[PDB]
Amino acid sequence: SVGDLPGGLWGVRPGFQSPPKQRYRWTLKQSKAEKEALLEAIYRQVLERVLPEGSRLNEEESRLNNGDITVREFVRRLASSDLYVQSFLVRYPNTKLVEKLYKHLLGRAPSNQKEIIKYHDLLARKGLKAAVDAMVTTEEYTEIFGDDTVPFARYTTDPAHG
Amino acid sequence: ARTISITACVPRRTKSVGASREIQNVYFTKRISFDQFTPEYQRIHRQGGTILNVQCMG
Amino acid sequence: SAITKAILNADAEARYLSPGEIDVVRGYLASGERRVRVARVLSDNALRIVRGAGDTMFQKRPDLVAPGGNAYGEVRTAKCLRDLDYFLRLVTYGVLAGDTSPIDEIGLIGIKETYSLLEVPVPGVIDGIKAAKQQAAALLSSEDAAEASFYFDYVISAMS
Amino acid sequence: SAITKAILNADAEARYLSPGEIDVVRGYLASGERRVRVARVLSDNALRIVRGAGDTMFQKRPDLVAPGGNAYGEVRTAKCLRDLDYFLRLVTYGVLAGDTSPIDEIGLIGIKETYSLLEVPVPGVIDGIKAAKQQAAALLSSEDAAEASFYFDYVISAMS
Amino acid sequence: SVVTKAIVSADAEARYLSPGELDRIRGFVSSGERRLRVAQTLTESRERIIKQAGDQLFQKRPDLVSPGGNAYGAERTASCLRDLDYYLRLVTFGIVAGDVTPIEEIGVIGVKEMYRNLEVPLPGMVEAVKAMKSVATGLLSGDDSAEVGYYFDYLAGALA
Amino acid sequence: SVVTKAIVSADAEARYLSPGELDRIRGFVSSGERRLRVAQTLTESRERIIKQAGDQLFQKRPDLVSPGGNAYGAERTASCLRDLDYYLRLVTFGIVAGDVTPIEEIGVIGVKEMYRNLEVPLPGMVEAVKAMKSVATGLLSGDDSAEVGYYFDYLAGALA
Amino acid sequence: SVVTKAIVSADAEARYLSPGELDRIRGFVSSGERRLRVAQTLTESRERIIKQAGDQLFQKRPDLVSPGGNAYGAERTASCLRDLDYYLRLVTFGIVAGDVTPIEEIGVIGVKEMYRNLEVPLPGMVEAVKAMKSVATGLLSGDDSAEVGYYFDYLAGALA
Amino acid sequence: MLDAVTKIINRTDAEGRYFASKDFDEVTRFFATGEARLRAASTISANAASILRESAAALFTEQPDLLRPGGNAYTSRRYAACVRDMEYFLRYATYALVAGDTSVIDERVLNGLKETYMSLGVPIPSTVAGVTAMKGVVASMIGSEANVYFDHIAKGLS
Amino acid sequence: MLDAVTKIINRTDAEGRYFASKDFDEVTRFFATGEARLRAASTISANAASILRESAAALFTEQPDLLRPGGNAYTSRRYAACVRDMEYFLRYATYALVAGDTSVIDERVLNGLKETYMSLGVPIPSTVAGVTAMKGVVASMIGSEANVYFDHIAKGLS
Amino acid sequence: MQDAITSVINTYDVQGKYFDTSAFDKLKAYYATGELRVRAAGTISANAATIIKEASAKLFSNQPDLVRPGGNAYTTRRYAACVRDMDYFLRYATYAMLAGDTSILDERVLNGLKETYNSLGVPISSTVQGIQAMKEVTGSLVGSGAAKEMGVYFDYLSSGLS
Amino acid sequence: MQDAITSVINTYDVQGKYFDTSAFDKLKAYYATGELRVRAAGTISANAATIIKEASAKLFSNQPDLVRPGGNAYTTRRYAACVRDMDYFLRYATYAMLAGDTSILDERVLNGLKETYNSLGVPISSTVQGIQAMKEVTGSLVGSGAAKEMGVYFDYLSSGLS
Ligand SMILES: CCC1=C(C)/C(=C/C2=NC(=C\c3[nH]c(/C=C4\NC(=O)[C@H](C)[C@H]4CC)c(C)c3CCC(=O)O)/C(CCC(=O)O)=C2C)NC1=O
Ligand SMILES: CCC1=C(C)/C(=C/C2=NC(=C\c3[nH]c(/C=C4\NC(=O)[C@H](C)[C@H]4CC)c(C)c3CCC(=O)O)/C(CCC(=O)O)=C2C)NC1=O
Ligand SMILES: CCC1=C(C)/C(=C/C2=NC(=C\c3[nH]c(/C=C4\NC(=O)[C@H](C)[C@H]4CC)c(C)c3CCC(=O)O)/C(CCC(=O)O)=C2C)NC1=O
Ligand SMILES: CCC1=C(C)/C(=C/C2=NC(=C\c3[nH]c(/C=C4\NC(=O)[C@H](C)[C@H]4CC)c(C)c3CCC(=O)O)/C(CCC(=O)O)=C2C)NC1=O
Ligand SMILES: CCC1=C(C)/C(=C/C2=NC(=C\c3[nH]c(/C=C4\NC(=O)[C@H](C)[C@H]4CC)c(C)c3CCC(=O)O)/C(CCC(=O)O)=C2C)NC1=O
Ligand SMILES: CCC1=C(C)/C(=C/C2=NC(=C\c3[nH]c(/C=C4\NC(=O)[C@H](C)[C@H]4CC)c(C)c3CCC(=O)O)/C(CCC(=O)O)=C2C)NC1=O
Ligand SMILES: CCC1=C(C)/C(=C/C2=NC(=C\c3[nH]c(/C=C4\NC(=O)[C@H](C)[C@H]4CC)c(C)c3CCC(=O)O)/C(CCC(=O)O)=C2C)NC1=O
Ligand SMILES: CCC1=C(C)/C(=C/C2=NC(=C\c3[nH]c(/C=C4\NC(=O)[C@H](C)[C@H]4CC)c(C)c3CCC(=O)O)/C(CCC(=O)O)=C2C)NC1=O
Ligand SMILES: CCC1=C(C)/C(=C/C2=NC(=C\c3[nH]c(/C=C4\NC(=O)[C@H](C)[C@H]4CC)c(C)c3CCC(=O)O)/C(CCC(=O)O)=C2C)NC1=O
Repeated sequence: SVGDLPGGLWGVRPGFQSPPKQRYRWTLKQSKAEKEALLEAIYRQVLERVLPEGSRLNEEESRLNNGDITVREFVRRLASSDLYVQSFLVRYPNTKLVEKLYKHLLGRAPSNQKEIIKYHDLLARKGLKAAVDAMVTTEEYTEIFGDDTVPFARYTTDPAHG
Repeated sequence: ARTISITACVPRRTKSVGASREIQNVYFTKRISFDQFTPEYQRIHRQGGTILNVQCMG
Repeated sequence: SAITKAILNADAEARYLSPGEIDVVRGYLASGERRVRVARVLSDNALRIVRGAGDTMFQKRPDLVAPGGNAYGEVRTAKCLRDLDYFLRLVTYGVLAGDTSPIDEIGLIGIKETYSLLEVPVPGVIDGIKAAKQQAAALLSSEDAAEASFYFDYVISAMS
Repeated sequence: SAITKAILNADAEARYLSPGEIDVVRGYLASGERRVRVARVLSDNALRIVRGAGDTMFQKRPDLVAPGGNAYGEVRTAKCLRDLDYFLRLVTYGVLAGDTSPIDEIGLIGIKETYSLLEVPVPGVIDGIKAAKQQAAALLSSEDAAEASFYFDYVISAMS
Repeated sequence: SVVTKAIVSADAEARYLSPGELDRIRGFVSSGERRLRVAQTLTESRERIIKQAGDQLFQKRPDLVSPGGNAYGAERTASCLRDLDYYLRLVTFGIVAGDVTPIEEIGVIGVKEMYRNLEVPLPGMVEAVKAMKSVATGLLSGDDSAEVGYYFDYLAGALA
Repeated sequence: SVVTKAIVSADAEARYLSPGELDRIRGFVSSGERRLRVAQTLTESRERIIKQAGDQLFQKRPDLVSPGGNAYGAERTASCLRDLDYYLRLVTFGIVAGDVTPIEEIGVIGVKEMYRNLEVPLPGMVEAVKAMKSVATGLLSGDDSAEVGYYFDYLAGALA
Repeated sequence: SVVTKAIVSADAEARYLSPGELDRIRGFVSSGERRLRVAQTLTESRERIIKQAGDQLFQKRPDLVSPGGNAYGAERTASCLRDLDYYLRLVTFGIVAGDVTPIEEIGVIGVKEMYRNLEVPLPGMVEAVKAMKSVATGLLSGDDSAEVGYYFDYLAGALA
Repeated sequence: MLDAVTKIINRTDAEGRYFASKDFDEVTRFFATGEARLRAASTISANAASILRESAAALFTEQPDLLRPGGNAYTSRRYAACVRDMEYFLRYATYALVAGDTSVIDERVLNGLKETYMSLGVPIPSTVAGVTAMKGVVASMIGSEANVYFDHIAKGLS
Repeated sequence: MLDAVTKIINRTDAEGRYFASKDFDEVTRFFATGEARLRAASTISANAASILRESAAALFTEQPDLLRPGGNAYTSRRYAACVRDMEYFLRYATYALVAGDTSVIDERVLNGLKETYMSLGVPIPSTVAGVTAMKGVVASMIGSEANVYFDHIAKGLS
Repeated sequence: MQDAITSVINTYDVQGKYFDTSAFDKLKAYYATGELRVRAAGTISANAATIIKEASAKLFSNQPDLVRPGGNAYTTRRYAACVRDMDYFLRYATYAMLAGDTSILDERVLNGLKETYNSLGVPISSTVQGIQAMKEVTGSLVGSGAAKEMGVYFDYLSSGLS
Repeated sequence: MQDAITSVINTYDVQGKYFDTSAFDKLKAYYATGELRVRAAGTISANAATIIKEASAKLFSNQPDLVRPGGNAYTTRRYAACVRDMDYFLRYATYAMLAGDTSILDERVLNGLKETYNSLGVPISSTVQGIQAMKEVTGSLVGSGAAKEMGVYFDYLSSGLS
């Protein structure tokens, strides 16, 4: 009844990632520790863990801290960055990249063959960057995560939003 | 390439009010690359928003 | 150019030029005289290259200039030859730049939508560019012809 | 501060302060007198704490002030002792606020890359900070020493 | 729980608990005997609290137990008093836990949808929770009355 | 390597390698013989490069092998020389690959955490790598000396 | 179909169908017999429609069946007429469905890649669809011709 | 955001000095008033729904033309948004009362609000009147403890 | 971004003409200076940490007030950001040196930098002095090959 | 996750009962141990880096082939991954000692870890030995009673991976 | 992925060895063929669409039921997907030939491919026939040595599928 993780028999979440109910939102005036924690959560959620030091983006982090770009823009740039390529693309086929991108950018799994076909076609014809651009400009992303929240794994049924 | 500064107000007139802060998602200024400018333009329009100002730095 | 692409890779990782990128920039600077030579040959003979390419294309595809064809009439055929001259100038830009970036930035991005709206048969453009490649390879040495043929083939493949 | 953390947690959920959060704020407001006592003792004794900690740090690691050492010379020894004084002031701030937010905001975020680019030996800094912790514990009671040592150990662990 | 919220806050930032979170846990565990005596006191007088609070609620809201009311009949009134007992037990749980987390996860999340499906008026629930608050704080001393009242106040706000 | 970097960049963009990338690979495979001779030359000069670099490091940083230093003793000095040994082997790998990918993947990513966990001072890394640079590039001709210096400079910048 | 679009729109909003959506469905089901009779009329006249549409297409674009054309030869002309028959059957499917969804799913998605692989000129496809529309609407009444022309115009716009 | 202790710490840090007697005096004075401010904040939280209800009633009794057709508060959704904004002001005034410092109001509430209302068409003076009425209700319930934070919100909008 | 060759290509393309002998002359001159510019860039890259450390030392020795409490370079965080911006300037000057053009500096560094520094409170003449000190160090190490790009950064800040 | 208090609450809530004398005894026991747990957690957080240094030194001295070529911890990247894994093990054991409950080790650490280690080629017995080394060092630093407390969660991790 | 050079590098790194005569000979063998591989990659890239037109025409002529109603390639969408998959096979064969290694065929293509095709019902024998036709068309462009080299990677794909 109390303190159970969503998923029942599968209510587990690897400690490398964020706790399943945590939400990380960017505000314009927040402490520098809050900013660093938000960046760390973005990496933890897109790349599934913290990278060895020296691997984080330099200029993109400065833009995000300043508010020049948004969390959604940072996520877009990270998911198409060389880090994401070396982490997932070089070791998986594009079909696996479709589930990886769903998990990282939308917090869920593809539900049917049309959802796989869309981003697999984008990966096949235009590459990773086009698939990421398409996924983070969906209305589902805009309504669930908006522009300033880190994407998260979603565990409550919400048929209108996927 | 090039980057465009957009200043816009995107209202919430189509959905129920919430107790969270959304003043950022409503009125904003951001720098977007040229390739994202048409999607941003159209999504601002589709949500009932008004594009207050457009600038090209340089 | 190649220098621009190496700098972009260095910038994306917030680092200085790597030994591989330095080798790239050095090998590009070493190709300077050869690329400039090929560019002068293609630029100085541009008019005759375009004349021959248009002749060959119109021979292979008469329906282009046949009544009801896309290039029918003086103005539309001249517009066609202008497009061929455009693509040749872009090929020279690619030869000097050492990459295909100027060719994309000026003529290849949006060319398919353009030619589909105008009902320009892209295969015929491909014959015209193939003819220009043959004309230019006539005027170049084997290595020089190989150097220019890379960008001619890139234009052809981007069309098709 | 502790109140800042409770309020930020309540605002993150768009709700009012919960009984646990109200209890946290009440506990901090109760501990305020002891906090002010510990901070006052550390503040009036800053000179002797920093002097003793610097003496024992330089005795443990004489190569730091030896020629070619990172703190060799009057100016660099002065900057080293100034850094130790800075960290003592940050420990007092943390003792007052009830969390490490002042310590993190003012002195810790960015110290690692700062000392990396300056090639300042972090183990030397940690030796000075531990030395300051023992100097402070000498002037404090056992419970006051434990309260101060919490924030001293936070600083050490952030350095390490 | 206080301990669970501290651990989850530390886990969300992938860090050890700070001095502040440890202070919060110390404050919680140092109060365990008092809140546990309060839980025992509420638990032993559950019949007294439920009966008096039901009497106060039905005097304050006669429409609930008159015909056409949701609690009209002895069986529906017994159901009413039964989930008053539910909320009193949840209050005792939250008192030993130091936070409203058990109350929120057992009896608050989804409560409005449940009471709409059951046709239970939410203002009637708010009045019932206020009656339980008055009776339960009547049985406690002032300092304990305030801390229990916070839990009941959270409950009433959650039902509204 | 160079070929892998080109293929991965093309793969992530769902395209065949462009003329510029094919130029990069062509220049790389044309230089394979001289790269491979240079890597051989560095391989025969194994014991001398490691020994002289270690001597220069220990002279310019005598604290490392003084008591309490990280490289103090015969075993720790042997482990010290073994790390330089590793890094020279990585520099030969990167020379044959045409890029610093082997160096980055085997001995740069995570190197900060490794040496922090081992208490090995990074400025000692930098000085030992620069000493290896001087000794190694002392053994090659003009162009090859600069080419190998770039790899050593990448590695010394990464260790900083 | 019409019902599918209504249900999908309602499901994307996670609600029951509004009065307007049910109005769309009532309008669709009322006109069912008219659509079915139109579809039967077109299905009875399959071969004569395809024969006449092919005749007008090859009359107005003789270059398609002229030597060097995409449809030159009996086999390629038969494939052309076969594609016209496919799209006629798709139009009948769309007519009974009340919307162009069957046409879109069976013969529109990926059509341009398909015909580019087949060297089939898209303007010729547009002209064939216009010819087939002329023949098919000429067989229908004034009212029915309008809605079937709408499906043919959708198909011609999609192939354009 | 800042509380009173953090404000004093920042003031001392900007001078790079340790806490002196006067700074310890503001700190101890903040600690002395802490329990009364907590009691007031708990009182506000327990009665938030009522406070909001008669604040809205007072505002729309004073200015019924906001609720009339064509008024800024005329639709169910716009009345919702009005009361939602008043709930914002109440909650953040409570946060400022617990912290003892008005910064949380500045960064969380007032930052970009005046421009956002002008873009939305929300009337500033009527919103200020609503804040004032809410201040009156809160003061009737707890006293003058939270007056300064409501005045801060009113000045920020005005 | 633009290098010198792409800038010449854009000039010709805007004119619509094939390369003439003059344009081929600028292209050959760029190719001629390329190898020396590469050597200078490699020298800068090999000594980047030393150059950055020396230039930060020079700036803060010449303006010690920036590091005192209340200075814009006073905290570990603000100092790290200052030396981070110096590293930005050095790396982008090196990019511009290799490309033979200042376009990368304009689009990647200077665009909106003044507005960012005024919004943050970063003092512009202090940063310009830092760029000047960095220019002096880099000139001491590689000669006058890169001081035009540092001058461009200083003018863009000014 | 659950702590001792939440475990008691869960038992009594699913049974539908109020707290009895035995429940109050269990809650008193957790409150009594709370001071020891907080002390031990502070000591561990103060000393986490040193504990990792000593534990990895002992593991790589007992099994020198791990960090030599051919060993799973030979490269800077794989050594870093190793010590990061040990750090996460230490932090989650400290969490579970504070909670007085091993549930967080089930939710955040163990589930799927054996499979990941087998799939990556990580030696699992060597990882268990590293966890034991951390146990020895931590017991040294925390004292006898806190050592007996932390040993429970260390052994839980060891048996879960074994 | 691994190319030939990084394959040798990895072997010697795992052994903890410098390059010796055998390693230098393997690297010379790869460098010697590099001009041929680059020429073949350029030729294939120049003629890719033609290769796919010819290979798909041959495959659908040999198996007409694939494109008639009821076939797996009967619709415009499934025809487009089929020649898209042929584009995969051509592009990844060219990558592997240019690398001199079949690794990228393992990470990026073959892994999960049989499962994808079996779940979709894509006929695997027909796909192998299309791959064989593509091999023949490519050999009829690139020349004897490059054709023999591209054949290795085409048979690698065919064997992985069948
Ligand atoms: C916590 C910080 C915060 C504040 C303060 C805030 C104010 C705020 N009020 C809004 C809407 C609104 N606000 C009001 C306010 C009312 N207009 C009436 O005339 C009254 C005079 C007045 C209140 C007493 C109204 C009517 C709207 C709806 C505007 C519209 O969409 O037409 C909006 C647009 C987004 C939405 O509708 O949810 C914002 C951002 N938002 C924030 O995140
Ligand atoms: C430098 C970058 C650049 C390119 C590449 C370019 C292509 C281009 N060609 C165009 C027209 C045209 N292009 C052609 C050429 C076609 N005629 C035959 O069919 C051939 C198959 C084929 C050429 C070999 C023709 C005939 C037109 C006129 C079409 C019309 O009158 O509607 C147009 C439409 C604007 C106009 O009226 O000229 C563009 C944009 N324009 C540019 O600014
Ligand atoms: C209030 C927050 C704050 C902190 C913490 C801080 C640390 C700090 N110390 C610095 C220099 C320094 N710091 C030290 C201290 C070292 N000397 C020995 O080696 C020891 C291991 C160690 C001290 C225990 C030394 C010697 C320098 C001068 C180094 C140089 O200029 O090359 C610098 C570079 C700027 C300057 O020269 O002032 C910073 C930013 N600065 C701040 O604004
Ligand atoms: C542990 C969390 C929890 C709660 C709180 C809960 C309440 C709850 N109350 C119920 C019935 C009821 N509950 C009430 C109570 C209402 N009557 C008056 O109006 C009052 C205003 C108000 C109570 C103070 C009544 C009258 C019923 C019977 C109505 C019916 O049968 O539909 C039911 C339907 C099944 C049953 O009778 O057991 C539930 C589930 N269930 C839970 O699992
Ligand atoms: C139901 C959806 C669907 C369609 C539409 C479809 C079309 C289709 N057309 C094809 C060839 C063809 N299609 C055409 C038709 C075009 N050529 C002329 O220019 C005309 C303008 C035009 C027809 C009006 C021709 C001539 C060919 C033979 C091309 C060749 O093989 O060389 C083929 C290759 C297999 C074969 O020839 O049997 C297909 C699959 N397939 C489908 O699954
Ligand atoms: C490559 C493109 C790029 C540039 C140029 C850039 C500059 C830049 N510097 C910043 C902060 C800063 N920059 C400085 C530097 C100044 N302080 C003074 O004392 C010095 C004289 C002077 C440096 C020489 C400081 C102190 C800050 C922190 C300001 C603060 O924390 O309030 C910020 C705000 C975001 C952040 O905190 O990281 C930006 C965007 N960012 C970029 O992505
Ligand atoms: C290829 C990637 C890689 C590297 C580089 C690597 C180095 C490495 N060096 C180690 C120890 C060491 N490394 C050093 C070297 C340092 N001492 C001085 O300060 C010098 C500045 C400096 C050498 C120039 C020393 C002295 C030790 C012994 C430390 C001890 O006894 O614990 C260890 C611990 C276990 C062992 O002895 O092997 C590793 C793993 N391992 C790797 O998988
Ligand atoms: C908080 C719960 C949690 C754990 C524990 C966890 C473990 C974990 N360890 C990993 C890799 C690794 N783990 C190790 C550690 C082992 N190798 C040595 O030989 C030792 C004997 C031993 C450790 C003492 C190594 C070397 C790798 C790298 C494997 C590789 O790169 O192929 C990975 C693969 C992803 C990556 O490299 O970042 C995971 C998920 N993940 C979690 O979410
Ligand atoms: C590079 C590694 C890779 C491959 C190969 C790959 C293939 C692949 N082919 C797919 C569909 C398909 N693939 C084919 C191709 C087949 N049709 C048959 O007639 C032919 C014998 C055969 C091709 C020659 C077809 C028809 C579909 C559509 C299946 C359907 O919609 O039911 C799909 C489902 C998603 C989509 O429709 O885009 C995948 C993932 N994905 C990958 O990441």
